[PDB]
Amino acid sequence: LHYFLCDGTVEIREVLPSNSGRDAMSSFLRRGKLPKYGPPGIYQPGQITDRAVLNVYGGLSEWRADGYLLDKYQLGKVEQDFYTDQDLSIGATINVWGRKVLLCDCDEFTKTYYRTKYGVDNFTPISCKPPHLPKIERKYPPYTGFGSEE
Amino acid sequence: PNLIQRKAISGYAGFVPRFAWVMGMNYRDGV
Amino acid sequence: MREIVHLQAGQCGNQIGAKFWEVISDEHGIDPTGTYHGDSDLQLERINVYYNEATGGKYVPRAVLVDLEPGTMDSVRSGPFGQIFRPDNFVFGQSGAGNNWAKGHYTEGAELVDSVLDVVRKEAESCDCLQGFQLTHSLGGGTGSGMGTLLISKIREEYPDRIMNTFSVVPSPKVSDTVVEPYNATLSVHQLVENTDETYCIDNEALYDICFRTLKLTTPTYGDLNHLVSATMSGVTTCLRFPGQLNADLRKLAVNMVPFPRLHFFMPGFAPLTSRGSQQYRALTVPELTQQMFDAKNMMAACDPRHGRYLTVAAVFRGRMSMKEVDEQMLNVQNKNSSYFVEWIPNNVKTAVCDIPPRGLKMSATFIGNSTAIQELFKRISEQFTAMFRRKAFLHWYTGEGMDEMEFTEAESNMNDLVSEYQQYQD
Amino acid sequence: MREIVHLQAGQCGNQIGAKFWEVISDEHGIDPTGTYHGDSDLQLERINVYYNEATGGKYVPRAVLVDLEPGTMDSVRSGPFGQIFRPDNFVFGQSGAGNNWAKGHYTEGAELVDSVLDVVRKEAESCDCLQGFQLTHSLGGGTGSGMGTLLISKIREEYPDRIMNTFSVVPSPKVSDTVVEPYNATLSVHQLVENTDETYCIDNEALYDICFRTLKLTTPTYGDLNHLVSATMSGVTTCLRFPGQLNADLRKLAVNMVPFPRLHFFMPGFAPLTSRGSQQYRALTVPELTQQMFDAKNMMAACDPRHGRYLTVAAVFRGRMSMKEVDEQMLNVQNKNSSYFVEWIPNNVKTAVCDIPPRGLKMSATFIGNSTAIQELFKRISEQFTAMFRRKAFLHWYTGEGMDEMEFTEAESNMNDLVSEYQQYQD
Amino acid sequence: MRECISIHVGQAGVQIGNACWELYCLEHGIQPDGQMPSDKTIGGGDDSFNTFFSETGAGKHVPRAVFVDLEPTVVDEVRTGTYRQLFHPEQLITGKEDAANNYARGHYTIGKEIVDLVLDRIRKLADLCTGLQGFLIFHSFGGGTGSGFASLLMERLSVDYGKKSKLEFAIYPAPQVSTAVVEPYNSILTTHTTLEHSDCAFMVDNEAIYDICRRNLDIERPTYTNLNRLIGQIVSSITASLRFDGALNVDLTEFQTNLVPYPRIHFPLATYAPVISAEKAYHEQLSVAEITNACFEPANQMVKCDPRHGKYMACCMLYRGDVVPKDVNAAIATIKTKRTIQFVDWCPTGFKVGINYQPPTVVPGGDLAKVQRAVCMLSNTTAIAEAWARLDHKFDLMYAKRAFVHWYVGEGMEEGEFSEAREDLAALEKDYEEVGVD
Ligand SMILES: Nc1nc2c(ncn2[C@@H]2O[C@H](COP(=O)(O)OP(=O)(O)OP(=O)(O)O)[C@@H](O)[C@H]2O)c(=O)[nH]1
Ligand SMILES: Nc1nc2c(ncn2[C@@H]2O[C@H](COP(=O)(O)OP(=O)(O)OP(=O)(O)O)[C@@H](O)[C@H]2O)c(=O)[nH]1
Ligand SMILES: Nc1nc2c(ncn2[C@@H]2O[C@H](COP(=O)(O)OP(=O)(O)OP(=O)(O)O)[C@@H](O)[C@H]2O)c(=O)[nH]1
Repeated sequence: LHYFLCDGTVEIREVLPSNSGRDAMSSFLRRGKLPKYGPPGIYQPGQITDRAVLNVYGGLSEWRADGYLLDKYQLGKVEQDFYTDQDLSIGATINVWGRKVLLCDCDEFTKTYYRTKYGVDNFTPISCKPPHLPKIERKYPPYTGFGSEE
Repeated sequence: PNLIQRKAISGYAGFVPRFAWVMGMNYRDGV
Repeated sequence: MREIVHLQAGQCGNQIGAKFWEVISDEHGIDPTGTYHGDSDLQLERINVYYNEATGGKYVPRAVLVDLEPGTMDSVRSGPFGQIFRPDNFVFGQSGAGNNWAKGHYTEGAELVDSVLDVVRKEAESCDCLQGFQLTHSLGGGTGSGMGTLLISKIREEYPDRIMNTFSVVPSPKVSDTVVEPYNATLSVHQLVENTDETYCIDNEALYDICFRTLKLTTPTYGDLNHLVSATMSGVTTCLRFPGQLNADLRKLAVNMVPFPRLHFFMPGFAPLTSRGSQQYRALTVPELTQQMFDAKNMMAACDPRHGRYLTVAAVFRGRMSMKEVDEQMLNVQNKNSSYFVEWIPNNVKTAVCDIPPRGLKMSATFIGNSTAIQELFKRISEQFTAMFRRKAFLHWYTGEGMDEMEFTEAESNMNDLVSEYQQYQD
Repeated sequence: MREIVHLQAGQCGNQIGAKFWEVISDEHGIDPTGTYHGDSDLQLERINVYYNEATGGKYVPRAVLVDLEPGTMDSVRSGPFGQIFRPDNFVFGQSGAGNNWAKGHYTEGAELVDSVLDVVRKEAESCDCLQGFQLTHSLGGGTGSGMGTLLISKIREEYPDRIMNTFSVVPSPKVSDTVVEPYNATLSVHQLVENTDETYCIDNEALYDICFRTLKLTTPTYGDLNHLVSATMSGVTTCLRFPGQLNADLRKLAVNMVPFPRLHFFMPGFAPLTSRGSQQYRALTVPELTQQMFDAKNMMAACDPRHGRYLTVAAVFRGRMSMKEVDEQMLNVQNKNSSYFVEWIPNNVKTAVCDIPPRGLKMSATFIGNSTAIQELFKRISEQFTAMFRRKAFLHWYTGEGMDEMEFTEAESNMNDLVSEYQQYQD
Repeated sequence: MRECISIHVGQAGVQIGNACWELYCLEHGIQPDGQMPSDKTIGGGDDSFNTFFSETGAGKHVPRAVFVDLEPTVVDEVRTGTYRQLFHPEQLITGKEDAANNYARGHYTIGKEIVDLVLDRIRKLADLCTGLQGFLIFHSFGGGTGSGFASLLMERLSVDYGKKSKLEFAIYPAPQVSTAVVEPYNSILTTHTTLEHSDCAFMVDNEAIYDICRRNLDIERPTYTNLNRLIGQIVSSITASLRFDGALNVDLTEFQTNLVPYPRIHFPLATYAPVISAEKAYHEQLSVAEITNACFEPANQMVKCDPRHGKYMACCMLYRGDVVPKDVNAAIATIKTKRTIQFVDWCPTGFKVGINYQPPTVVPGGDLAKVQRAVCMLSNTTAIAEAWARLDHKFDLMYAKRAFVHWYVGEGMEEGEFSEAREDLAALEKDYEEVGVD
């Protein structure tokens, strides 16, 4: 994951290896924002904005790209919480547009970043790859010793 | 030294001293 | 049963299918992953008009995407629903179009028609019986016009018995960005008028005006405009999916819509466009709907039919309405403008009522129109064609391809015939 | 009981078998050490058809491994399952091949045929009643064709009443690596047509395409490439070992496949081949199996039979199916391409359905084809053989070994005889 | 099993061998003492060395080779080197008198009393070995002692043993450089004698080897060490099939059976594509395509021949390292599609590929690069006749003025043999265009 401190946005790419049987496309995600929960009900686009203008006196004539009389109350703001920098710690639950995922390692600066941010210091790696099993060993046939033992 | 004197950018048209005497090797080692 | 296979072509067709499909998936409540979340049995009874089944409750879209520049597809694939899109469905090319129609119609199309035809016939055999096909592209978009003209010409002979629904956006009247766009459009419309049966006409300044007029939000994204027109495409298709006594088949709509073969170019109309305070300042009633329905400002297709007259009009109403309000609304509007219709045919309103409201709004609708307001559109392009063909500007490319000025001669001759064709019937 | 004893010949069959038996081992669930882990009774029931039991729960594979080079044989004994192969069954020579057909057919074979005949008849007496034998080798293989031609001849008179199953790989048409391979192939096929009853034709180029098409993993291993083909003959052998309402004997099959004696060259065909995400992007249904089952891209053996026509076709179906879907699929394909079959024989389809799916997948099938597509193969070698004979290049070796051009005369003349005969029957 | 015996005549061919066991002991990790570390590879002598060395019950790796020389100076010097304890003393067959650059003196005056001893050496090596695929001969044409002495021994090993292979490796005479004017004399004397007995004679030229050094290896002042290192790598590559395995394994018997068209001519060309410097490999990448382009580039062969003045007959490439057939068969397919490439229409296929998984190793104190994918390119073409064409017009001049004849006729020779070689040579060219003419 790649969270950006200039826009408060995140990005996701893939580390698929050789012979993975998967495409070469890297960025599995946009560079946009991640809603705090699963697929949000589409808020009838046509009002999904930030600012609120009140009336246009522009269409009367043509001087500029019409007049923008703003408001003072800013109603209709629907609540869209987003995955910000607060919930960042090794081991967590995150739903990435429908992806219930976990957290196990951080890169290099997050260590310094996290100590500065609140106070946290305990950062330990956590295994996310599957455990491995050995190939045991070999044995040898029973012997009657008919001749030299070796 | 500046950037690299130990090896100086093979094809190095400018001369070096020690162009005679001990020779018979590659570029970097003699330099 | 009768289903539909979708085609997305051109880099706006790449724009549109992305927004068009996600609205549908959001409409039926499928997560981006693909695990359908069962909440409505009525959306659980007609998914196979558009979608086939995959294992694990996955609905595979029956759409084939074609382009040339991978970064478009990589963006398309890496979007909210690219995972519901098939890499099987991703056919593309190794070259840059140069946004040249001749390249996309003869040069790189030659070795890519084989792949798409195999892909579509594999998908055609995947499904049982079709209403037809629809294509999202642009008439002024060089790759979209390039393949689309080829594809629509091809899909005719294998299946001359289905719907050749077409969805093309009319380029910007004041500035075409692409300077050879008028050359591209004139070539395509020659084949378009011959190959198509129905045509959707869309313009972005009208959308830009809609963005100014009712959206009132200064700076939207182009995808926001894509949502607006995808809602139009949803509404016309909600007819087929949803129950309620309304006749949905495009043939049913088309035969009621077109009196003479040359009529393929039709204009849309949508349902309440609402601004910041007016969501809770509105009493959603069929009169004020019907008022806002027949607003020249509420129009979004090309330009005001105030200049001309109305040949055929068809509106579909979505929500909990009744036969009587829609009836009297015509009885209202018919007397409101009796003269603005043609004396050739009276009773020109074609009404269908969908009882299934959209998700989030109750009383909605859609309108499809065929008025005498297309003349200026190809009249506008006529001066452009005559002027640049007056001194054959930017022509050395297409000759190097192997094209000739003679093709341009019959192309304009056909379009000029459509000018009289439209002019003579109404005037 | 009716059983089969295998022969591992040529240094390719050395890789062919090594993957082939481990595919047998894991499907039945025996550990590399050889101690079977009792999991399925039916595989426990029908394991004797190929294996014998020794002391301690260990199934001995009933085959003979033959070579001249110790190291390749060293690689396989050091392989994960070399322990399940017998040092008794490892026969070889003290000499190097030179990749020479004549040396292994008259010089090197002479002192090795005696021992290998002893081992097989010892193995033949070990079992009760064989259906026949199957052989993995190559027609263009230096010593494999050298050893194979000798052994197939000798096994003819001793048991002229059994199945002389032969499995050979055709070299790459673009390049044969070995340049005297056309001599090696032509020498072998002269005796192959005389002695054999069944032959599988395999080419790595189409196999190389398959990796580019569905495997989509860029860099494979030839063992993985063996893994591809190892599934093929395993499928036809599953019919023998598995229960279910389908007839198993190759004689049940071969007579269904061979209208005239000279028909021994047959092509394999496999069922669903799946790519990166298509595992979870595929709704496993008999129709979509059937279409992919009949795909020229799914063809892997030699080349496209699009150029020719279909004499006999047979697909064996492995999994939980029913007689009706396969029936309608046969009816579907019959109506689709009726002219592409031969009017000589209608209803040229032979189908068997195995109710026991593979380990890991449920819906599966295997196809054997005898179409009119082998013509291009032996015309290719026809000009290859003539041109190098037009000036007898690379000939001093075989005269030194004792070979003469008169041998080459009838080998091509009989080859020319097969040219017209395959041509005449179809054309 | 799989083993051979290697032979080195003339002090020219001895330093070139010394490097190869220096080289061969490096990838095998042979300590200069003669034994491994506490790791267990000793036994009855059956391991990676069993094809190369003889590490018998004594535990000392004994190379399966005989060095034969006529002047003790150099062989004494290497006998005082670092691995002298490894080498068998009287396998280092030395001499007290030279051949005076004379073909006949080394062939007649001294070779008779020395061949019996080396015949005793080969039989006592013949009995111990089992597979004995053939022999490895390093020699030279312009050899003061390599020329004459190798000629007689090759004749004797041919008559008693005519069922196994004989691999001849020699430095070809420099076309425009001659350190001796009698070099054309003994050289053609070798050729006419060896045409009907030698199995596979492969050549190389030092000038182009040096040309490579300051072209891509970027060494304007190399030494023999590097040239000996380069050729030692070449023989290492061809012998890599013997040591390791690969996707397919090929043997010298395949090489002989699949390279030579017809009797007499058995003289292909060798080439190694990834001849690059360390830093060049450091910030660049190697793949089958460019090295295939590299190995087929006309300036990369060690023979001063332009293939566009000839036509291609055979090509044998030994891909050693990490590779897949996919790009390989695709790349060579593009090579077949190439128009400038000129094979004879007689051979539609001419490509002998050998795949070996083992990555080629660097040598300590060496100058090579860090190679993962490598190839030795063995090819034979018709652009070779100009070499003997250069030799004859060189030779026909001195013969008419019969220079230095008093030297050879003084020690007991005559002219008829010198007469034989010229039409024996003239036979060689006329064959070359006859096979050259399609
Ligand atoms: N994706 C995208 N397309 C746009 C946008 N605005 C306009 N378009 C138009 O969509 C048209 C059709 O796309 P394509 O048919 O794929 O275009 P093309 O053949 O690849 O080449 P050009 O049209 O010259 O770019 C283009 O001509 C653009 O003018 C936008 O904001 N985003
Ligand atoms: N084992 C193996 N054989 C291969 C492979 N690729 C191609 N082959 C061919 O398969 C053929 C059959 O091998 P054999 O019949 O055992 O060969 P041989 O008689 O020992 O002599 P050669 O064919 O010269 O090797 C060989 O000639 C190869 O050309 C591969 O990857 N592995
Ligand atoms: N093989 C080999 N040749 C070399 C070397 N250095 C120089 N040469 C060339 O090889 C030739 C050696 O040939 P000869 O001089 O006839 O060697 P010889 O027959 O063993 O007897 P001498 O004359 O005593 O050396 C010289 O003419 C050099 O041009 C080297 O290290 N190895």
